[PDB]
Amino acid sequence: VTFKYVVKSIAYHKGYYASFMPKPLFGVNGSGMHSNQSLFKDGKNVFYDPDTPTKLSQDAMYYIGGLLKHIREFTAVTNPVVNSYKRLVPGYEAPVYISWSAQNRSSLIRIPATRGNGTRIELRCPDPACNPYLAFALMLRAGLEGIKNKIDPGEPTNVNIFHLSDKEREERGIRSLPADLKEAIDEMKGSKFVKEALGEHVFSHYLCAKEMEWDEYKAVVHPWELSRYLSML
Amino acid sequence: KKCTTKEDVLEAVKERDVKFIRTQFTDTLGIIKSWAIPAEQLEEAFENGVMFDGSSIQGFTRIEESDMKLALDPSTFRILPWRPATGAVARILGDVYLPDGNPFKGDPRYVLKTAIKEAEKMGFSMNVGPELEFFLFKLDANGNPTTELTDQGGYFDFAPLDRAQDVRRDIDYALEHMGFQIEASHHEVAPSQHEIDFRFGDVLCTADNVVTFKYVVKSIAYHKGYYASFMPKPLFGVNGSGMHSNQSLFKDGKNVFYDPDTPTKLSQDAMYYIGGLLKHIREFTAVTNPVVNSYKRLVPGYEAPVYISWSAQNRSSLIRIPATRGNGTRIELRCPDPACNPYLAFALMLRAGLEGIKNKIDPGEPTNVNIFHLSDKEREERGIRSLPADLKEAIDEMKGSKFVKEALGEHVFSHYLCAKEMEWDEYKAVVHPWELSRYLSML
Amino acid sequence: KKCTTKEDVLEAVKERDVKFIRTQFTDTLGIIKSWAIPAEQLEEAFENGVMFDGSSIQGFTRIEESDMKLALDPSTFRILPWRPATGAVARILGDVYLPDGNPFKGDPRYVLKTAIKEAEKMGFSMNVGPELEFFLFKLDANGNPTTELTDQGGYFDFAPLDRAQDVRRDIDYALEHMGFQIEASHHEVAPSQHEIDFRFGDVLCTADNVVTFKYVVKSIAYHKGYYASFMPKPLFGVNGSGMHSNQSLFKDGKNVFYDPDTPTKLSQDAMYYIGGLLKHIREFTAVTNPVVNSYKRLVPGYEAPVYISWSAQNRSSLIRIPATRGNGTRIELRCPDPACNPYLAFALMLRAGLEGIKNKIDPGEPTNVNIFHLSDKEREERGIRSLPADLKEAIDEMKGSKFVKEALGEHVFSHYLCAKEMEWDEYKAVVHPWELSRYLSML
Ligand SMILES: [Mg+2]
Ligand SMILES: [Mg+2]
Repeated sequence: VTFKYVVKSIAYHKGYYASFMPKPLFGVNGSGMHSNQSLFKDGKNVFYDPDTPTKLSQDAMYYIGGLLKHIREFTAVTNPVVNSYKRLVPGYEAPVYISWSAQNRSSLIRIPATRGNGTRIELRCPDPACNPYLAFALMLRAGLEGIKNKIDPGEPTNVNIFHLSDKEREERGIRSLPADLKEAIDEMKGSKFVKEALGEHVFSHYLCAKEMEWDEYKAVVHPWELSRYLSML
Repeated sequence: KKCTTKEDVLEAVKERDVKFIRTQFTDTLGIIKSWAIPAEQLEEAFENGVMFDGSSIQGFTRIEESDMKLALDPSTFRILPWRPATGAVARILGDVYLPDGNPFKGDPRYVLKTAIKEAEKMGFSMNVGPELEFFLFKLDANGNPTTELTDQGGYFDFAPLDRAQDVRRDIDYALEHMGFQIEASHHEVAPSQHEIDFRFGDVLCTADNVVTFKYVVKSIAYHKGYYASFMPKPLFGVNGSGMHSNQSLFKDGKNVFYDPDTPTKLSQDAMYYIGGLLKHIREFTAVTNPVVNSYKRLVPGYEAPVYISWSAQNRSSLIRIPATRGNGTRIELRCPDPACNPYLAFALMLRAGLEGIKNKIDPGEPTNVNIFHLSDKEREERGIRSLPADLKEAIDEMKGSKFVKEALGEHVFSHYLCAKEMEWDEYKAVVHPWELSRYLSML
Repeated sequence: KKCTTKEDVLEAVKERDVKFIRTQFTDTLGIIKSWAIPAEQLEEAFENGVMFDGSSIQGFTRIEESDMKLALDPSTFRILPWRPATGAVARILGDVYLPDGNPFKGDPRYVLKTAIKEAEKMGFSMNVGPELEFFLFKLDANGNPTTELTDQGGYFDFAPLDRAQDVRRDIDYALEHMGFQIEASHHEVAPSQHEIDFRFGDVLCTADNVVTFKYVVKSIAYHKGYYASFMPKPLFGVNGSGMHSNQSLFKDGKNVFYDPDTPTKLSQDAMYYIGGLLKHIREFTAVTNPVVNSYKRLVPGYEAPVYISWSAQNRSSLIRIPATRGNGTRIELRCPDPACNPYLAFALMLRAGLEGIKNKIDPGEPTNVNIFHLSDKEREERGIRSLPADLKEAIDEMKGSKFVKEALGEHVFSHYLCAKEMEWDEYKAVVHPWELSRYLSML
């Protein structure tokens, strides 16, 4: 939170402007906020396991399993503005499919090759417009639920998902993130886990604010429509 | 002084109050890549190295992120020649290692190191002194680069004399302040074109200096209001910018090329070395001339060579032997341009020359006449080959070259071709304004 | 009506009050050449012919004046479709003769006539109906041609509907007034692109009509405030303009391609005719695509074919056989563009086709799949060749083809190559603005 307004203030006094929009320009990569995370018990990392072929503990598998199960529900928190879903489109570094991998980078959850005390898990969905307090809290709560319930994360996806076909994705059972803000709200609105974690007061207030914001956006006539339709029709 | 140990590097940072350390490395295509490190992190970085996204090395054709570790080299530490009010700034180089500990074979620096090691097997070491040429244009009101000239001077002219003169002097002083030990600097044939010459040194050290030289000059021009460009041919009708490479092989501390007993004062090895270069120069021309614009410079009518020949007095030859003898004996190759990757270019030059020495390749009779003034029948009669006309032709030659793939390694070979192939395909489908001015009214 | 004799031509001139007569002929490179003659001189011209500078036929590579005599052909008389206040205007064609009386072999029209005689020796005659495509741009304030679109319509769209609609209708009416017998006219895929289909008629008459068609349309557009362009690719990212050619061979008044007893309703001769075209198409590609801009259109991803194949249902194939059968059986070649010379293009197409029939060349299996979707290994496995990538490559192919030299004659062959060679050399040394946008800042 401090970093955001410190950078913005410096740019003004030097004559420039720093922006945190998830996608300010079309045709170029967007701005994201990946979140490396690790869990420590008794002063030691719990993800690292020297006795496993992947050097990852059983808890780390469950932690990833919990994240994958619930990531669809609280996607609105990690991507809170309408512009956030212009970044989540196929063809860039942004992930739009729910998968985890070790060597692939297009996966939603990436495990860096670093091991030992530096073992970490990277989630690539959030963008800087998100609220760090809410995003991290849900990210922690989702992982713990997976550990508590021993959710199996399934097989990793080492292939390029974007190159696969829809039948292949259907055969492999690969889900996708919500396409737009309205779809995300519908998912997050029936999720009892999100409501329990965020509390009743924050849950209701967050939904109403986003709901009003989407309704205003859905009724605007963008200049792109005029260029394509004014002369044709 | 010269810093050799990490303790010396740390002492210098504390002494001169360096706040930021910038790594330095180049991708496959020759672009300079770097990132910043706070001064406090330096001590830990020396002990364990830095983890970074190494997919940037593979160019702009990267698909998947891959992690590998960079280990800093204290012997390459140096301080950039500008003093911000905050504090001093310094740069450093290093080696790239995969997580399993094996060195990454896709690093252009590693390619040159293997070539040096190959020469060491035969007991040779090479010294390179390159001649870099660049332009100095004006900036628009928005600070974007333009092609506005700064003076209409000529060859070796005492130009410029306006405030741009101070800008040129600042570049020379800054390079000297870094310890490059420049030999000479002068105006070039084209307007607003300048040339800077380097002293001989170890090829690895020279290659690093060339990379550092490029962004040092560019940074100075911006802060003075000008722009320095390294395009092989930014303007039509004037000479282009090239990077000639004077080179020599040293064995047992003495020059191999020099031979007092021969009439030309050149050793038998030098003849073989030239023969090896002539045989293979056509194959790796794409490396020395990587961009499309490089072949707008390789056209007849200027100092740029377009025919494969060597001479002692003629200048139009691709390979020229300067009249200097003794320890100064050298061989100058005039094909490369500043847009080339110095690591890849020098490595291929060394490997190609060594192969000629091993195989006793005869360079043939030198051409002491003007090849351009000759006719096609004469060139066919004399068997004078020509360099590839366009980037696509160069790629086709390079692609089937077994020797090039062996020298550069499989990973670099495949990645380099794909990046160039995509670049050419984009260019070939454009409708340039020259066509409109010629065909719109006619047809 | 139809004018046959010089007496009929003179009677028509007096009756309709034609004040000026314009000769019409084309040079080697396809430019339209003409000069004016007063109506009174017409009677003398028919008696003895007109002396004129014959060095204009050799293109812009002319060096020395040379005199040849043009003998007017009364059967080609026609009246231009505009009515100046002073009086009517008419055009006429004729043959070129050397002073000693021998016909001039450098005339593109004479090249086609020789090809017809060669076909007539086998008893065949050809009918050709081409499909010409062109753009319609706006003029600037100074009347110079530009490239602003007049509408954003699509394929077969009912566009334009503004005042440009009347201009489009005027072109159709003027051509009909000439007696062109237009088949159909419609909008094309690219914005402001239109296509006109000619009536399926005799090859010699068609070639003259195509030449007449070009300047008739251009003149109309100017007087209405617009500009008509025939560039093979005036805009990037949209379809180019091509001139597909449908041809058929007739013997004894019957089509020879149609065979009711075959599964494909195609005769054995038609298979050989296609086989001859496929074998030699690479050699004379420069004739069908004579300008540099032509090869910007020949890129994958559009309607233009870039692979040598023939098919019955596919469209990307170079040679397409329409589903029509019987007397209307025809073969469509999709490589040519409107910038080509109709006389040279048709003559080579005839000579190549006959050579296949004479030698019984097998056309091979048709390609019914999308070639662009296949891989390079598949194309290599299937043995699918590709058209020349750029004008320089086409010249190299066409410069060694002995068949092209034999068909076009020594004089036309040498002159055509030199003119194209000089044009390419000028283009290859230009620094296009696209290079500056990509390389000025990066390097
Ligand atoms: Mg020089
Ligand atoms: Mg069409």
